[PDB]
Amino acid sequence: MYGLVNKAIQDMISKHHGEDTWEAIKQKAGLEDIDFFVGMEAYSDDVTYHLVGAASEVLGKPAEELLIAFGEYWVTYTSEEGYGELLASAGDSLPEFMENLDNLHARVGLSFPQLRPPAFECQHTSSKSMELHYQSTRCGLAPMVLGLLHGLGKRFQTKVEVTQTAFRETGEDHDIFSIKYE
Ligand SMILES: O=C(O)CCCCN(CCc1ccccc1OCc1ccc(CCc2ccccc2)cc1)Cc1ccc(C(=O)O)cc1
Repeated sequence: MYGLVNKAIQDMISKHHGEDTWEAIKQKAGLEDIDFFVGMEAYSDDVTYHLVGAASEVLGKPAEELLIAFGEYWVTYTSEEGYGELLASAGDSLPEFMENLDNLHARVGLSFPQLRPPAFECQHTSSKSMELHYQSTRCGLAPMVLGLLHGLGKRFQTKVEVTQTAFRETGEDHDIFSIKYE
């Protein structure tokens, strides 16, 4: 993924657990060679996976737990590192934000040609609920989506419940979430 993702992981871990832990996690992933991540440079996804994998081992938490937390961090981090207005441009509510997400990524992609954005499809079951279909070129990031959604709830001062109803790992086509929200 683009380096901003890896920069955000670094930032999250460094801030919550200190530099020495991050330096240890960086070493285990086998990325001691990389002196800093370049935010607008495309990396192999394995770099992200290896950082999550190594942080799971070093912190003694599951990777998925870390994905949830990172998903929550991402929404705040990007608002502060040059993406606040773009985020604002996608709306003042969770359902609106999700409807706008495919277009928000179209904007990013002009800038960044190797972007592999996920596809989202909303189906509004009420004015307080929706089912969300999540489709991706990447495997195992559903837990991050769960965090992202909870990041958005926090951003819009909204109570959000998210449950995954279908997983790519029970054989299903794509991930599907059920969402209820204030
Ligand atoms: O892949 C999967 O399954 C999904 C993994 C989730 C990754 N994630 C989900 C976005 C998202 C989802 C839900 C809610 C809020 C969200 O945040 C909105 C938002 C804000 C800011 C930016 C700046 C991007 C940028 C990238 C590079 C340079 C500058 C700017 C992007 C998006 C974004 C992402 C997608 C593809 C790539 C890539 O392909 O690398 C890298 C990152």
